[PDB]
Amino acid sequence: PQITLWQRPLVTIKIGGQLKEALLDTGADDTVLEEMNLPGRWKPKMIGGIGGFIKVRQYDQILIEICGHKAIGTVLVGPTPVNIIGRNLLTQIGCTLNF
Amino acid sequence: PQITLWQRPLVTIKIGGQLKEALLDTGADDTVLEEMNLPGRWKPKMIGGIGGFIKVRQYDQILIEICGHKAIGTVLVGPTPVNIIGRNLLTQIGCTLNF
Ligand SMILES: COC(=O)N[C@H](C(=O)NCCC[C@@H]1CNCCO1)C(c1ccccc1)c1ccccc1
Ligand SMILES: [Cl-]
Ligand SMILES: [Cl-]
Ligand SMILES: [Cl-]
Repeated sequence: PQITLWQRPLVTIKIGGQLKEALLDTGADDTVLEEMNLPGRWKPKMIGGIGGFIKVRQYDQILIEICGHKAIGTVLVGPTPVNIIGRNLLTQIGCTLNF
Repeated sequence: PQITLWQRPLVTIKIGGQLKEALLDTGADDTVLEEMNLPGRWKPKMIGGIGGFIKVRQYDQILIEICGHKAIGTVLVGPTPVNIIGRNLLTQIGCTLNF
């Protein structure tokens, strides 16, 4: 699809048996989701943006479905104010910026 | 042009006659640049990021060129980790997300 930027680019995602709303974010290196349970081992990480840093749990090889496209990658879980789909998963669905 | 997301979508911008590097960020409602001098009056604005909120200076009707595309709009100045081109200016240059 072609997603305009007149509004925030929010999409429905499917992850760990849950349906969540998330923002397609080209400015984010990583995918960051609000607190939720995920399977497997995890490692702590600090991620920073505007306002400073937050502590998150890093889960690897997580299956996530975005607009019918199945993608696998690292998902960060923590106290983010908005669910973000970062470049690590956008590349997997073939997402590009065009102008 | 078409920009893939395997690397950060950093582009050259021109503002106040000077070249700077900025990130095309579909996850940002607004354009936020590192400390610099801009003409005229400014208004206060609070913007929220992954780590919390920051105070910035809002300047309106500012000429800014992005990849050679001329835009005139709102530019925020403050303590950002990187210069960010947000949706307010991405819409002016006809930028969309595609997959
Ligand atoms: C070590 O890598 C980083 O620290 N990466 C930062 C990152 O990906 N942060 C995740 C949230 C970004 C989202 C972006 N959209 C709004 C919600 O916040 C990243 C950064 C890039 C270039 C230079 C320094 C920083 C960035 C980018 C934008 C704003 C703030 C920070
Ligand atoms: Cl990944
Ligand atoms: Cl590709
Ligand atoms: Cl604007």
